[PDB]
Amino acid sequence: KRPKSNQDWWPSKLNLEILDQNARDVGPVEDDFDYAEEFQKLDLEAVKSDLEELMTSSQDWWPADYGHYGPLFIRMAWHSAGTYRTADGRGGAAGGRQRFAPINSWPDNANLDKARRLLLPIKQKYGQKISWADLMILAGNVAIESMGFKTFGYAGGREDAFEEDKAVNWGPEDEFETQERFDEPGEIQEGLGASVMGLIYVNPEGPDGNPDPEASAKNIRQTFDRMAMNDKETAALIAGGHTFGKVHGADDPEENLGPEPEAAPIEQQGLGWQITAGIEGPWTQSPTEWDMGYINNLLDYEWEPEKGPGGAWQWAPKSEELKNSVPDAHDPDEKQTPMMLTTDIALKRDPDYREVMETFQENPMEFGMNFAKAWYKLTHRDMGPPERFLGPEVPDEEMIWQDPLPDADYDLIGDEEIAELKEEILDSDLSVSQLVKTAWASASTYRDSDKRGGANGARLRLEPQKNWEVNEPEQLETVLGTLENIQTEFNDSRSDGTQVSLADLIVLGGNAAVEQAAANAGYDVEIPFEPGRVDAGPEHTDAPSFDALKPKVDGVRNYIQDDITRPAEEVLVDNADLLNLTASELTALIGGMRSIGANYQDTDLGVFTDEPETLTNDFFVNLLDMGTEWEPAADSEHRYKGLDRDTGEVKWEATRIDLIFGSNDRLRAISEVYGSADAEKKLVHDFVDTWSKVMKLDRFDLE
Amino acid sequence: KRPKSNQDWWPSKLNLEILDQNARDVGPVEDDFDYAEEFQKLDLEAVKSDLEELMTSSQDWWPADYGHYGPLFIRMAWHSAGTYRTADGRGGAAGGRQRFAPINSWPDNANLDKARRLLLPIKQKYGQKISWADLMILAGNVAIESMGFKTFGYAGGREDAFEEDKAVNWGPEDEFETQERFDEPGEIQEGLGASVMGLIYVNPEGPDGNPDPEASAKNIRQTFDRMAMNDKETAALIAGGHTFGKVHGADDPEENLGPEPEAAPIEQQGLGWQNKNGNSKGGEMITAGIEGPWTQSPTEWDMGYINNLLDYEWEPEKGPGGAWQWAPKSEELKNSVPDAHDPDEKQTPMMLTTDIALKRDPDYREVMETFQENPMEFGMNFAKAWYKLTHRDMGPPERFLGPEVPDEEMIWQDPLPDADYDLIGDEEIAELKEEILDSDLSVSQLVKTAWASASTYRDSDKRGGANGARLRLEPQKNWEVNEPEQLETVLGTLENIQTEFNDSRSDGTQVSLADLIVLGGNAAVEQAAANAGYDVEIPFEPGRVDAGPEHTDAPSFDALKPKVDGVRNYIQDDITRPAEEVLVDNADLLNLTASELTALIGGMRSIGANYQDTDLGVFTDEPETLTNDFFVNLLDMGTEWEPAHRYKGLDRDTGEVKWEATRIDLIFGSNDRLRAISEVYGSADAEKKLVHDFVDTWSKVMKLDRFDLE
Ligand code: HEM
Ligand code: HEM
Ligand SMILES: O=C(NO)c1ccccc1O
Ligand SMILES: O=C(NO)c1ccccc1O
Repeated sequence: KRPKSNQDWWPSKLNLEILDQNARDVGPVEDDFDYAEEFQKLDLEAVKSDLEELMTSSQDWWPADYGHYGPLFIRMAWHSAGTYRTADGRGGAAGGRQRFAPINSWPDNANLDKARRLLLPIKQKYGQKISWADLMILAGNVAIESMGFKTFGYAGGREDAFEEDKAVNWGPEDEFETQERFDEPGEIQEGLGASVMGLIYVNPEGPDGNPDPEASAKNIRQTFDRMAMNDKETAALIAGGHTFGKVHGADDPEENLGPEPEAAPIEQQGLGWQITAGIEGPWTQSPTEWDMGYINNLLDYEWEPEKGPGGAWQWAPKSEELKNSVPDAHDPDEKQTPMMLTTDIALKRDPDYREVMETFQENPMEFGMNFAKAWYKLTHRDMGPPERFLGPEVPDEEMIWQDPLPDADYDLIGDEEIAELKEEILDSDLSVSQLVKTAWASASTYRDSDKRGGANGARLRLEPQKNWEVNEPEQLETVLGTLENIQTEFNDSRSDGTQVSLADLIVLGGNAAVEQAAANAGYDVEIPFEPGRVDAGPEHTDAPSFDALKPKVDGVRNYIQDDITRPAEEVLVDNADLLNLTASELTALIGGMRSIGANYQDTDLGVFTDEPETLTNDFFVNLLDMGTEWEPAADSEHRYKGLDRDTGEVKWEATRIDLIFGSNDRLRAISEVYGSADAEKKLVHDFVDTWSKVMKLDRFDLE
Repeated sequence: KRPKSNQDWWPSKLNLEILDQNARDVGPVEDDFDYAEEFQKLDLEAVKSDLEELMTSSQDWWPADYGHYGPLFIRMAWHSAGTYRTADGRGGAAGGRQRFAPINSWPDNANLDKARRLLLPIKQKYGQKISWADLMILAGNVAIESMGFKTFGYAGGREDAFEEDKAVNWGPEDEFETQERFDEPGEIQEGLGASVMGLIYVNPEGPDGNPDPEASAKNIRQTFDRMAMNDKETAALIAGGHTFGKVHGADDPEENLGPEPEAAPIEQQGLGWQNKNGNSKGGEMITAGIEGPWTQSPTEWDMGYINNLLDYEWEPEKGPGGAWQWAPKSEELKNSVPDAHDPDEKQTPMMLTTDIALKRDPDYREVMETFQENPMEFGMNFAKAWYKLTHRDMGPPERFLGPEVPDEEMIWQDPLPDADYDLIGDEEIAELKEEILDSDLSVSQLVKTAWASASTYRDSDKRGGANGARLRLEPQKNWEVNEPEQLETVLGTLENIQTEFNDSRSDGTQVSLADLIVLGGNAAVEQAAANAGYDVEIPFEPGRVDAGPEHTDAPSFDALKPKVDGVRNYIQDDITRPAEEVLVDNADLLNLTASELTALIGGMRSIGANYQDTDLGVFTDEPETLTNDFFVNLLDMGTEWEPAHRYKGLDRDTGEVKWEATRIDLIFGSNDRLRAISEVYGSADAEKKLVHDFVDTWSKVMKLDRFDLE
């Protein structure tokens, strides 16, 4: 018997369960587990040696193609990191969530359950010293290296998750291997980096199953772009990956494939699918060796469409010299002919991709360099700054996509200087509101999904953040200019090697403002402050890549972009999850911010108080007062007005962001707590703890 | 774009989320929040004073019928506690989950959103000193008391939840007011206290909407019984409750009813059912579909309902909407009742099929007759039933808080006698512990006995547990799963040890069989761990007493009889739900997280505490030793499993003979989340971790019913 909660009845229901995942770390590992220090005890070279042995250790329950598991593990690794989307930074190898449903049962992940199982003995051998996440990427690397290609490098540090990431919308499809997110090649549903559900990037047979290489290329380009890869990286990755292995399909899988892992019998112990997708054949003459075979086969010969016995589309070589030029995967006394997918032909038919592939063939070294770099990025893009990259194989070179941070070449401020700076900030002409908005704009770009954003680095002062509409550029410049004057003033007055960064000052200023707002309400609060943040420069900032962090809805500032799809409150919850907030923390934060008044354009939306810049629970008290009736504003699709029953007296204006806390059942229970006559101090303390939490999200230093 | 989980793709998936709920306590309230401690500060009478005032303080947005909210609050309280099922003890007002979906949106709870909103000002005034759950029940009490009827009392102590309970599978039907749980009135599905999902007990118009009083009575008796109420109680509650208020519905019972709370526009702020006849518009109020009061004085306590029911004849009728109701056949009642809003208008009393059932049914009739001839007996059984109804899931007397708690401890409360002696000290606990290990009892015996004792506890209605040692009493001493003959042997030895100890004290120190049972289990686990090379000191908290048959309602404890027990690998060969689904359900009653459950099962298998000493899931060569052998062997890819709820584990090579297990053991290597946990405990560096986790889980289960010291 399976219960039908309020998530299966009404679609327009907020999914607060995603925030509940932040209130607890499920799993048997101690809640204070420090994976980093455990990984440091790991003999990485010994793990690689075991993986090397495993590569050619064909098991009977699942014999290795060509006597080598390398290709299978590369696909495995690529699938693990392939779900990444720049829109929210979700997906990616980070937590090894591929091991859980629904991802572990997608059609495109067929038989990856076998690959992972082959690694079980190694995982058990090293235990907590190496995560599944790290181990899967490491297997990919060893496969590539064992087959003749030295990788760019490798870093451990990916902590294992013990449940699926519920906060991930994979698409509007109720079915797998089918799509309903695009009509024209190059216009898929915004955000998602895949053109088809259950699929990773695009349809292997071509757009909508049609063998149109040119149209496929447009989808490939758009989707890889949403996975943070450009033309050169994309071409290098596809060509590089398909230099190895083959496609599996001895007939039609739609009629020769078994129950996916999640639907398989208990006796199958987590394994399922016991022909993956009709298409059959290798790309090159030597599927287990790094060479120029893929590029040569594609460019040097003409290819044409062909429907296999399963009805699936693949491409065959017009030539006859390539006929039976490839040994069979399991039958020695047999041969096979190289094949190509519509997505491979796309790389030759598209003018831009063709130019890249021609240069690659012309300069084999350039192909290697691009594949190496792209493979390293693909598998480490969601690990955050260099500080999180661990182990002896971490490259000495830091890549710009890691959003690097410089070293603090000076002594850090102490308790005395911290109080001094705090005092001078509040004594300046900066208001509590300016300080809070600036600190929020600096810290709120952080996302726990791929660990990008955050106040460290003070990139708020650089492009593109300094000019984002939501940050109100003109007003932002005033606050940053003033804090920069304070920084100069402090640094020049130091008698020793002590200095303060602008990154720290912005956060210190926010803390001071919150402390001041609480003092105005009669509460004495001291927010813990941790110095050490540094200021990153433009040369170490990939401006365009930060566009992904630009918010469409910002609850704290009551900001809603003019053209959004889903309800404002849905985006708000999605955004709250990126900041690792629970439902109560999200509520305390919004409610308290409204009493302060930190709205974009300084509007009074949701500011249900007559004493601005005073941290109280007035937001809740007034929101819950039945003496007020709410109604949509005439000729306004964002604003709502609170009128006080039916007397008409217009008191208060608000958006859906504010009203959801009095409408959603669970949020209303939290609001009723904060809106009680004995909860003001409780709200103040919860608001401060949440503010402090957000300010320290990118401080992986202390862990 | 709603991110579907996995239930939409694989409906028969394990609902582990119910266990994740035990891993954390969502909500703003502090981690170490002690509601009991807060309620104790509350000025109860002051709250009752404000509620009494509220009863007649009509609010513009939802005026009180007859100028009194009393009836509405009684229904509200009735609905808060009416979802209780004895099968799992879930439901009931305990956590006030009525405020959350999907319950707050059941057609049955129409406009109860308005009732709760009316109490919001009072909730804000007293804050955490009184929970929504306690406040809703109190409002019901005050309503009854303010209308002329005195209650048996009231007790606080219901802590508020901040999310719905993902555990209660309210109904198999994927739609409201529809049922696939019964074809013939009286044979409703097993595990439900309602005849139709979305409903509390039965259909007001009769089974499947047919005005059949006889069949209706059969469903009423069955559903109420599943909610722990007998004929007398059932009739008292229905008659007592319908003595007040009226039904709402002068138009179509399915037309004016606006969107449910969960679907209402954001500006409505949680209030739904935009009915064209309930909020504000002087006149006819509507909720259900039938219209008209039961008595002529809807806001006064009297014999009106019973008198009006038995003294006159009633006939079925398709009112305004097709909804069945019963009207009098005499003109003596025509226009005899004042309108709910317009006193210048007259209204005629009506009856529901469920009301007539109390007349048409022979057993119920004898009750109603006795009631009419003995008002005192009617009001008395109503008071008792109302008290039990609203306090059924509160647990033992120790949890009943406040100045209005009846001095009388009810048998249904699973009473516990006080300790009339001094508690044993750290030195005696050591001597007794050693003496236990020096007897002829094995580790398996001591572990199985301690488990059978503490495993009856369920967090739902706070019933069961090791305290009281009811394992030695009926009916537990004879439950098949406890292996009576074998249990008796163990109880005999421990009792002798109890007799010798007590009769050797040079003061007033004594030990209970209950404490020795738990102490014996701790010693056995400690020994098993020692047999594995680990030194552990399981915390022990003396104080458990021995309850007698006088403190035990035997028939009621049968509800705690397990159909499946993972720890002992016991599976009743006649269950409908998969074994693993029941295992997770039971694990949730023990407040376990997925990891705690996994550690507990794995550890128990290494010790070998199976029912009938079978080798099911016992993947180890060193029985009575606490290791991670269960996981190491479970993850062995060299084994191929196949059906025998038994399965056979075969070695990949050749044919041969190997392991055997049940779905309970195999699910830990099949389900994705459980397998991930199993992989941790089955790793080379996790044996000690598993031992420590097992011990911590064992200790937790052993003290689940310890409220006596909170
Ligand atoms: C436009 C994007 C892509 C498409 C449509 C595509 C698709 C496909 C298909 C249909 C298969 C066969 C699955 C099977 O064995 O039955 C396969 C496999 C394979 N793929 Fe891709 N792929 C993409 C990109 C990539 C990239 C970026 C890499 C890694 C850098 C990679 C690496 C591999 C490897 C090594 C294999 C062969 C595995 C084996 O023999 O077992 N793929 N691909
Ligand atoms: C066989 C079980 C029962 C059935 C089918 C049923 C029936 C119904 C229906 C259809 C309504 C009208 C809802 C509306 O339009 O306002 C109502 C209300 C009412 N019920 Fe019951 N009921 C049962 C029992 C009980 C019990 C056990 C109690 C409490 C001791 C109770 C208490 C009340 C009160 C006080 C009202 C009137 C609410 C008012 O004026 O606002 N009920 N019931
Ligand atoms: O996209 C794939 N791999 O990258 C894929 C693999 C197997 C079957 C269908 C697919 O779409
Ligand atoms: O009990 C009820 N109201 O109090 C009730 C109301 C509607 C349908 C079924 C029911 O049991």
